[PDB]
Amino acid sequence: EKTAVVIDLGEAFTKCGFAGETGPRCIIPSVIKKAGMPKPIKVVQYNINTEELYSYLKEFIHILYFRHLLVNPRDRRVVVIESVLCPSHFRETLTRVLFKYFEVPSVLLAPSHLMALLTLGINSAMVLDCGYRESLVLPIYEGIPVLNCWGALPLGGKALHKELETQLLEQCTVDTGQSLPSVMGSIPEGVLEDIKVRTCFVSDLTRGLKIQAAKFNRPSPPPNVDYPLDGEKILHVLGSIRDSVVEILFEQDNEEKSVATLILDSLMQCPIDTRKQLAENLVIIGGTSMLPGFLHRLLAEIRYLVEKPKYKKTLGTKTFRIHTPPAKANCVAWLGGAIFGALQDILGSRSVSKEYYNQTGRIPDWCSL
Amino acid sequence: IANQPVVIDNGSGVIKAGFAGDQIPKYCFPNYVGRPKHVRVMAGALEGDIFIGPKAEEHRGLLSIRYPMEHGIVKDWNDMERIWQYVYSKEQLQTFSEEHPVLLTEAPLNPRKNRERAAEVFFETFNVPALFISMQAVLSLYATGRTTGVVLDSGDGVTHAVPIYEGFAMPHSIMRIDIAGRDVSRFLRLYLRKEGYDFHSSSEFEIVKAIKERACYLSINPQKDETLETEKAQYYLPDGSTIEIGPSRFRAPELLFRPDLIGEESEGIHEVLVFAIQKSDMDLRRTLFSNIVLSGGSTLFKGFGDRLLSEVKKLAPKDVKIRISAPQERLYSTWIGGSILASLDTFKKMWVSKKEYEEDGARSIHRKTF
Amino acid sequence: AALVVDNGSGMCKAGFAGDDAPRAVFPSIVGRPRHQGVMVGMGQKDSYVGDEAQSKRGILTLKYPIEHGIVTNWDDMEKIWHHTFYNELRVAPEEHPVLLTEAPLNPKANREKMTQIMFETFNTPAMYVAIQAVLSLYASGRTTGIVMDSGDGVTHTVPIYEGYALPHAILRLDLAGRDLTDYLMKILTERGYSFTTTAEREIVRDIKEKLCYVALDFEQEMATAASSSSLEKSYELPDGQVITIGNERFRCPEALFQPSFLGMESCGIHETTFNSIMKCDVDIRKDLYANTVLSGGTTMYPGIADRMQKEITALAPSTMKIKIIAPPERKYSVWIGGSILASLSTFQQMWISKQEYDESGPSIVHRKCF
Repeated sequence: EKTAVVIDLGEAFTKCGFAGETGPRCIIPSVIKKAGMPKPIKVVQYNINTEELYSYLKEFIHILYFRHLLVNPRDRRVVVIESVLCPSHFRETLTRVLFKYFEVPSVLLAPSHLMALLTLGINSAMVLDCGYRESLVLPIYEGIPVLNCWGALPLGGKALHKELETQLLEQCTVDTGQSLPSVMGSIPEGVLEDIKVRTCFVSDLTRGLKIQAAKFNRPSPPPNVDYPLDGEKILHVLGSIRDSVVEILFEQDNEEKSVATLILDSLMQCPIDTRKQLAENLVIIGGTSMLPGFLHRLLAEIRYLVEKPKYKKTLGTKTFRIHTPPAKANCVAWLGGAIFGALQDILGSRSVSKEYYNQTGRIPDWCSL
Repeated sequence: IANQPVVIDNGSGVIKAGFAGDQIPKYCFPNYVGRPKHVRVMAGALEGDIFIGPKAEEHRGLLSIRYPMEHGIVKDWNDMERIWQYVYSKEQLQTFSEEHPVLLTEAPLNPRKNRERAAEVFFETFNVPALFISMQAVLSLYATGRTTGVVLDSGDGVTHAVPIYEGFAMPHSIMRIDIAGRDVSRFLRLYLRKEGYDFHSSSEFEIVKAIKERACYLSINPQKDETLETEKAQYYLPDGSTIEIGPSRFRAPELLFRPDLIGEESEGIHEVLVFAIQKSDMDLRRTLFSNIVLSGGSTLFKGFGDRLLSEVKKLAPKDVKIRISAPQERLYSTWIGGSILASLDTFKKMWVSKKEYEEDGARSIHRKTF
Repeated sequence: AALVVDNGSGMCKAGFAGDDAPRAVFPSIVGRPRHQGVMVGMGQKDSYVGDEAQSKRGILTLKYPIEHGIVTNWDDMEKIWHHTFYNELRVAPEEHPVLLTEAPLNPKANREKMTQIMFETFNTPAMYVAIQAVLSLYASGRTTGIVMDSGDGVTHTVPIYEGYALPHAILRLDLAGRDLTDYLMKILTERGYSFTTTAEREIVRDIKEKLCYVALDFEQEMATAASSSSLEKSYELPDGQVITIGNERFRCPEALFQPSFLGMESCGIHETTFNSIMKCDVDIRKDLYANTVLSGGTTMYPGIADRMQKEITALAPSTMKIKIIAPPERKYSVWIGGSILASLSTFQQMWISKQEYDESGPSIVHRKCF
């Protein structure tokens, strides 16, 4: 009858396509290309002028639906996959742009973790979404997301970018156009993403502990490979640096916090009957989880933290299984929204319509009244 | 050995100390231990790394704070021993533990194991001659001067309501919740993620407590405030950057009356006050409604008492004279009562001596408290 | 032909007439979930019932409709009946007659409302309300004998002699399994095992069923608990966590024999049965002493029949021969009696009909009951 639209906005990338198709049609990055502009500006931003955001969202949606969808969304429904705890200011702006400017029939602002759970096809699961800005945890038990049990450290893609920028600046080796360290003050983000995808090798638990021991009073430094760059300035990036950048994601000491500890804190907050099913079904999604050799380092670190005396008195013996999804780790949240929209013309009714928005005021966020 | 006894008013958020027969506690500071983030190579004997009290308040950015107590129940005992040692040390009291008797405070219906381990610390590590543990509700009534009345209290750890009538504390009429100032601060942090201004670190968590203390107000009608659009008031950080708080300032303390927003089932402040009065005998209910006493820091929100009246009017029987009394010094009400209790001549009979503890043990401490 | 439905406050039991044991057995609970603005995936039930609420316990607010054998929420009780007939039993209520059970000395309006729901909403062809003790005695086989019935709702006693119930010698008691479960949950909190939410109410209930037992002598059992740690058993939860308690096994069901622990100011089950027998006629006491029948789940503690024999002999004269009838199937004795009552041919003329209800109304049931 009518295949609905699926959107999954974010600061780094944006998964978008049709509901029903196994995986999206395209994934253009969040930034936009403007005429007479030095650098490309990011679309998804927080704490900034309302009318400017509205114009930025219109500009991104306009370049999206022609290239991605090849259709007017005026014919059929939309599924805007907002991550839970995405600012209400930003949701209101999205609601305005979809109804006032474009005039869609319906919209939906559903959470990312519940839809990622629909892909697995199980009702209870602990979920971790390691995106660009934050690494958010949220356990779901029998459909309902357990909200007060949660956690989100500023330790996703953006933290890894900042650490790469710091460590490369400290130890730099650029070719002539050899020596000459710290010539350029900063480096672009698109290049630094390509370095993370290709170079950064994720270490094991025993290797990670050896690196942590070396930092505070050297084993397994290799391997190292150079990275090519434009304008005839190749830089000889090292092997110990990229491993040290990955290590800060799992660094426990002096914060009592990490990607692994965040699941345990979420499990601690959850009730006793819910506890065991969440431990059995531990789902990992998001952008940072696509890194090579990540799921072992997490599961081994999780287990090491359970062996510690502080978590034995509550958790103890637990079968931590990581049931992986059908689609890739970044594109699990989108696939869930595509499942939610395509199949059920019935569950399209619960979402907010154009008729309801004009008279009322806004889509209902999880708040009072 | 009858020296001027010390009154250590315990608490998860704040800890207070001084001497008997005083007007206000001279030594008040928050109950936590601070450790440097970027720690040294050794992970055993640290040096120059422990800050308790005003040093820790001064140097927030350096220290990763952690509270030893949670819901009026200590988790980390080594931290509480260091805090008690800091209280007795020359940086605060300038007196020995050997000289003076001790008056400790605890919330009602706590674990007995923690009470025994508390006594073990005071008797053996410190060399106390005599120790006495008491309730928060009984002390608040000593400070006001009354004998009758309910004591609703709301600290950082526990919220509980104990009805007392002419020096008769009713054990089966006690109500208790794990919903308090710390939890209110946790959900204000959760809501400021929805505003945009995310916080994560333990030093950074104290900014959320400062926002809660300063800019929060309880609406009379929560449905009416939701239908209306908020003004989005401002607040300056210690750094400098301005923060539009928005609807999170009024929705944060709503928690205490509506714990359904948590996702964990609790009675709430208003139900606990009614339930404590209802669970007591029929003839005592009207006197308990007339003498309602407030205490703790989470009763200091704007329009809190006005809301707490309206909830009592909704639940309680009609045509009954309600009266939620509250002193000027609500945070210090518990310490003042301890200082008054310590100054009385009966205090010598109530306490647990060192010799009596060595003979009997934990059983004598459980007998003397109740 | 006829259906028997023992609407217990805890376990709602139901099945067919002329059967050994009931088919439909489940806890009478109606768990409604945590209502937050966030959505839920692939549909779900708005209000769960029975074993479904017990399976998905962690989230749902478990509220029992019957409180002390008294139906508080009638919409909740209507959903449980609906769950009994259509889902569990798989048979319509219009075809089969329906035997029901209430405890004696209940509110008169509750039978009328129970009967109204059966005829108006459910459209039953014929119904009856029996006393639980009368059925428990009828399951045991004897016509003569007092029945110390004790469930999670209400403990009560009904002395009967040669098929003649003594309605004025009946003594209803407020103490019951739910009050014992709440007492066990409180004394667990005293030794550092805090259970606040209603999801943990079922775990402590399950702990109460397994570990707890009636003491022969309480002061002796308290002395042995202090000395040795062999009595201290361990119970693992649904979660991998495991806990150990020493004093709380024998101390929990002692509340039946000493109501002073709970704060009820009532007679214990041992002397309540005695007081019931003394209220009867003097000539028919010997047979009531001989046939001291027990029934319900609160009489399934190991060694309860031995404690009843000790206490009743201590109360009564030395010449009397005391004897407690304690069968293996005393947990489901009320339903078995209803099945035997439904199977008899004499009971076919004792039913209420639709035409009789339309003529009279709800007040006809009081004549038919006793």
